[PDB]
Amino acid sequence: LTLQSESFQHIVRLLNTNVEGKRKVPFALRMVKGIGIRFAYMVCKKAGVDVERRAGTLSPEELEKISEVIADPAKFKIPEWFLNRQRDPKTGKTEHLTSSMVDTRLREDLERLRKIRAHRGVRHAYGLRVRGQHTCTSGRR
Amino acid sequence: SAKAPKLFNKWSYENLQTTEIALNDYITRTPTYVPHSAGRWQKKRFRKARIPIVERLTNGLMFKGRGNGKKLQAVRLVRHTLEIIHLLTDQNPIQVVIDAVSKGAPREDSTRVRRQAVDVSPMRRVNEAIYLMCKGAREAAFRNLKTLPECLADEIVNASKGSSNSYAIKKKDEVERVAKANR
Amino acid sequence: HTLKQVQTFGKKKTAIAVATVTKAPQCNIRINGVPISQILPETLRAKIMEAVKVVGARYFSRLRVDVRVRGSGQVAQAYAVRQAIAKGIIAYYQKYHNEIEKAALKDKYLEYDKFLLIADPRRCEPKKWGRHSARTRFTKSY
Amino acid sequence: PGVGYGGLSKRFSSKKNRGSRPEITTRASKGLLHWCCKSLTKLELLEKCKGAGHRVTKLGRKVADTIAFKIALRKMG
Amino acid sequence: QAQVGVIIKVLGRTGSRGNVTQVRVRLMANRTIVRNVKGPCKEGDMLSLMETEREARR
Amino acid sequence: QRVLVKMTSRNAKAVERVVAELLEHARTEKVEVRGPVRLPTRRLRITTRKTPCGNGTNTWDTFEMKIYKRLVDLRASTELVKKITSFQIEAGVDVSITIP
Amino acid sequence: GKIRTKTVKRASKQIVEKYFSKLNKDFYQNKRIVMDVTIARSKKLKNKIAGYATHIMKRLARGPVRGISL
Amino acid sequence: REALQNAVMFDKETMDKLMKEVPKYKVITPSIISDRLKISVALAGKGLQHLCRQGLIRLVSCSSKFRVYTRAA
RNA sequence: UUUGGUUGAUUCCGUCAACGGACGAGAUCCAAGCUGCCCAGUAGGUGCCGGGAUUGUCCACACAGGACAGCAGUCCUCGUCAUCCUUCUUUUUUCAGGCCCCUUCUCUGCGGGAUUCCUUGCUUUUCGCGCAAGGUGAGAUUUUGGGCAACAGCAGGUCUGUGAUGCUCCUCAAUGUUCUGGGCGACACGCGCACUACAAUGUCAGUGAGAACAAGAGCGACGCUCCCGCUUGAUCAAAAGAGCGGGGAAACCACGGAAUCACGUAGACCCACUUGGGACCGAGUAUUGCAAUUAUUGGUCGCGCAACGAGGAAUGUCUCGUAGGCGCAGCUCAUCAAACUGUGCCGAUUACGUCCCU
Ligand SMILES: [K+]
Ligand SMILES: [K+]
Ligand SMILES: [K+]
Ligand SMILES: [K+]
Ligand SMILES: [K+]
Ligand SMILES: [Mg+2]
Ligand SMILES: [Mg+2]
Ligand SMILES: [Mg+2]
Ligand SMILES: [Mg+2]
Ligand SMILES: [Mg+2]
Ligand SMILES: [Mg+2]
Ligand SMILES: [Mg+2]
Ligand SMILES: [Mg+2]
Ligand code: NA
Ligand code: NA
Repeated sequence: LTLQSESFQHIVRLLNTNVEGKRKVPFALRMVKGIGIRFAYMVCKKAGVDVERRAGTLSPEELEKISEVIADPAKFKIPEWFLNRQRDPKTGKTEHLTSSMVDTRLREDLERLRKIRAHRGVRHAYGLRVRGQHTCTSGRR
Repeated sequence: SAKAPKLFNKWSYENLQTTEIALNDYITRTPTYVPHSAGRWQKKRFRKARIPIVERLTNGLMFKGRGNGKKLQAVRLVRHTLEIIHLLTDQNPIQVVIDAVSKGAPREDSTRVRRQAVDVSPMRRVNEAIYLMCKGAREAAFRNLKTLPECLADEIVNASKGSSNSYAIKKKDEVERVAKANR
Repeated sequence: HTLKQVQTFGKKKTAIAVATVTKAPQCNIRINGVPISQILPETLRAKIMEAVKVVGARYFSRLRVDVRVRGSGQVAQAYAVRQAIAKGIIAYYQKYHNEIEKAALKDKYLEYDKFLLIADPRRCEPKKWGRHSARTRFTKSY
Repeated sequence: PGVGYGGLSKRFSSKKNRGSRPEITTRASKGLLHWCCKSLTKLELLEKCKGAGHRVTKLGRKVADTIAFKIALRKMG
Repeated sequence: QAQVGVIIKVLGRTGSRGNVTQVRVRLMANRTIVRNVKGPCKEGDMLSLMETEREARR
Repeated sequence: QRVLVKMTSRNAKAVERVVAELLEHARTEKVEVRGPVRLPTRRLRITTRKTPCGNGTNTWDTFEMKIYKRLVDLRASTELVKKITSFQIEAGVDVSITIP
Repeated sequence: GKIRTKTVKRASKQIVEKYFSKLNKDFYQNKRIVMDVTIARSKKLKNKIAGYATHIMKRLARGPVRGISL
Repeated sequence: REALQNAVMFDKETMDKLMKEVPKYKVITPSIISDRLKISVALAGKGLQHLCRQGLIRLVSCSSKFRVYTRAA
């Protein structure tokens, strides 16, 4: 019920993504690739940001705090079973991918399977379903 | 001792009249406490005319597939509607409902027999008034900021006043105009 | 000092409500252990309270009413409780009172709602093969 | 009295949305209710029945009824 | 405006589909007409006729 | 509760005659009996398609089996129970004796 | 409909012929007599037979009936 | 028909409108207020509760989802 | 065996070159709704005694706090004897229960109950057979739902049910039989039937009360083998794993805490392909199985920028505890239900007609 200030920004630039300022903080962070609804609530809790504020009226100090949590979730006591990319097939490390590293890593996975000519790699290259679905009547593009 | 029932313990049935004498025998004003009776009103042909008038309005609010069978929710929607009606008109809400029902359906209609103009029985006039008012409110509240109880209150108040902003009144004029121009 | 007590029942769909009415220091109505005026849906509280307001509270002066309900959904259970209380006050006036007062109470109940004293006989209809329900048939294609 | 974790999981259940499939009823997780009963036991408001299950102690019954009298007196300031 | 009349006698269903009924109605100075009615009706009902210059074929 | 006699059958008339005549033997000796108890009757159901090949309108058959159970309680000495229940049983009735 | 079949009508005529005395115009007393002197199995049939017999007794009290011949 | 374009926080112009002109209406509802002043329905509900606490309007009908107010007068 | 009235009815009345008979319809059978005997240590109840908990001269009355029973302190002196709640497992004189009595509610094998019975009005001149509205009633018209169902047929289906079967084909590198591995599902497209949606009469997160039908254990590995509960795992996710027990099923699960539902929750969101919708896809895990790749299944975090904002011509089902909506059990089953067979819960609008289309 407080008055809107001059510094309210309708567009918030965060992790190379345009985030709407009219949304609540957990549901504005979800616009970043790699952050869902469940992950966005945990990031706000660990960063000390109240979840009942709007995405605008977020000071630069709070934005740097949110970026630190996203970069290194394990430092802030986020369990390993809560992250995507839990055991990299190439490096064996547990991380969390965000902000177009999701797309780069997905592209690498497809090329890895195609190089050794696995069945899943073959079906990806042909543009077909890969999870055992029937294709007689489903797709119909 | 026992006092007369009041609807939602707030509105009395003491002074209620039907100006339209044609529909007097088909609008039922027996006092009740709540619009919920769970009776067998469809066993005989004309038995449904004795359902209390507010309960007839409640029964018309559970129509679509997602609304079918939800009587308790419809009772809550009607309860808030009556409070808005009382504030808008400063009269007894039950009286305003009766006036809307008595003025919301056409008296002349056209039937395929070339089409011919015929007259409408009192039972159908009461049935059609409730049907048209509920449909007008349901369609107005879809994909809208306004809530359902406000749409129903506005529809009922306009119909009682005879205004053309009501969905029921606009439909009534068009049907009667066609019947006149027909024959 | 002798105990005055009766026991009646009411039914609706598959719900059975048993009410015991006894002479007590003060009137008290409890349904499944929670007092009336605490029944959360006010619509259903008004339905059950009809068994008292229709005849008047001066007939329930010093009577304790304890009701146990088992067997169906919430709405059908409220209509069973409503019937058990109304029949309980009639039974308590048939015995320990005379016929003139019992007849006066009964006619007030009957002129308001028949189902306060007479059970509704409707029940679910069985399902038959080749139908999705009691009456809905399978879709034809041509 | 005498209810266990499996009985409590029945009390706190709900319905689960499964996408393009029909919905289904799902019970609450037993592990969390095990934690909640452990917290109440440390406060000494709960105890284990001789046969099976849990029940309130004399202190637990006293605490619950003390709160109820507060609400009846409208001391919810 | 409209005039009120009382149904005295129901004559029968009319039309191929049987959705119209023919009745005899008395006006409110002892004038009797025959009209076509849409909807369920019985003896003693009241109608609001827009004109009374009219008659239904039998 | 010294001896419990449980009788079960698919024939209603047969199970009633066995119970009635067992009560006759107990009364003729004057041994106390807790009256016969009619336990709930059970129906076994099987529904199958009528056709052997799967052609035509999908019609079904419903088959049912009813099982009747009766319980009689006796409070009598050891050798007295065998004398009471020594009689022969009709066909299709199963009698069991249990000591709780 | 509530038409009485020929099996009901034939039995009622036989009963009135044989037991005209001790029958009256009350369904409930006539029903007790019918159950006493009838061998059939259906209870529904016996109710219908007693009903039509009571109908005949009412007709006989005002004039002769073509099929009775007392 | 374009977009509603409703604000999510109060401004100096709309706050004074809420304190001065809203307490004059006969029927007050969050959806009604959200239309006269271009604000979200959630923000309107919080503002009306603030007015009720101040004593300028009185609650008429209350439920978990629907609230109806009117001028205190 | 026609015609005239009547009935769902070749159902009845009357008439009659026909008279007597058989089937089918009706009756019989199963289930539901109201009741009589009988009945319980596997169903339940009052009454005392014991044990445990709250307990108020007045005032005080949620932060913004209302409407709705009881009242010996009111009313116009009469009327009150006595404040409420629990006692599951368990078996013990306390590890908290013990006693004496009853059959309203539950269980069910034979029975009762309904008949156009009563009234009024219609009904081929009368009559007769009947009809409509009301009454009596738990129930008022085939009581309500099923099951059974004649005589004539169809080149309808099944030789993929059988140690049902005629001719005919193969028959020791076999069309017999078994083992290993594939396929039955493969995808530019056309069609039938379902499930999920397009949001505010909503989505998400909490709190409250609350059903019925049912099911369950002896080859290959010393009993066991099926279905469950209580603890523990636990000084830290789900999913697991492990101890201790119960049930042959009115004795366990179980006082069977289903989902629609409700909440004055002073909850979050606010008309946007948006916290609507969840297709598609990536990465880690546990379980079933001799074997999981062409993902068996469950659970976790990501993707949501996939359509979809109510659907042209055409078209399906349905008249009362029904339509629609909501879940649950059985079945198939080592592991899998968007299917079918049943069951309960919430619960309407319209008609009580006609021969216009079929
Ligand atoms: K089909
Ligand atoms: K052959
Ligand atoms: K296939
Ligand atoms: K096809
Ligand atoms: K199938
Ligand atoms: Mg879904
Ligand atoms: Mg669904
Ligand atoms: Mg011939
Ligand atoms: Mg006919
Ligand atoms: Mg969603
Ligand atoms: Mg998940
Ligand atoms: Mg997922
Ligand atoms: Mg989205
Ligand atoms: Na298809
Ligand atoms: Na949904």
